[PDB]
Amino acid sequence: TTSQKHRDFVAEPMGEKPVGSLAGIGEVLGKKLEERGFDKAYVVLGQFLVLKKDEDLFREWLKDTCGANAKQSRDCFGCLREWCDAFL
Amino acid sequence: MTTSQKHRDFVAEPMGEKPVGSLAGIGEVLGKKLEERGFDKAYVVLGQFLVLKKDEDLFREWLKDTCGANAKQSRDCFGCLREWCDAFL
Repeated sequence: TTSQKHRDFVAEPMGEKPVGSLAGIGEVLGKKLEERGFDKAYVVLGQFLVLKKDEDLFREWLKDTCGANAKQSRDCFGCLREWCDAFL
Repeated sequence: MTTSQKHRDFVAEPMGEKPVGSLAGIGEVLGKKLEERGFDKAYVVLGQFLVLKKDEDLFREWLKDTCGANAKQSRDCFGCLREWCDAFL
């Protein structure tokens, strides 16, 4: 199942949307991603793509980088995978 | 239009699973070196461009360091990714 945040994100190009528009990325995670340079959603897309869309490696990277739990990293991965299927 | 037809073909549509050699500036020699470093599809090089926040200097130096691109090759690749993003990202 999906959140509305997910559906909103996968429905359109992300442009300069902030990192907090990604499903799973709330205020606390977003702050920590911004602190480490990932201020916009497309920067996280960048990492997803450098990692060749690998679910295990991306979700681990997200845990290591901002402390995302399993649900948060699942939600974020799925929203980027579905965005890519639609637009990349 | 002063871009390559190759640039124009890349920026005209989503890149999907296109190989790295579809990118402007990336001929067979650079493409092989990128592939050997794991950058086998154009979207992986897109990924690096985005992780570098689309910064021209950082991206072009990364390309130089990674596959030996000269100035013209790295400018062409950068420009093709920048215009693709403006169209589709």
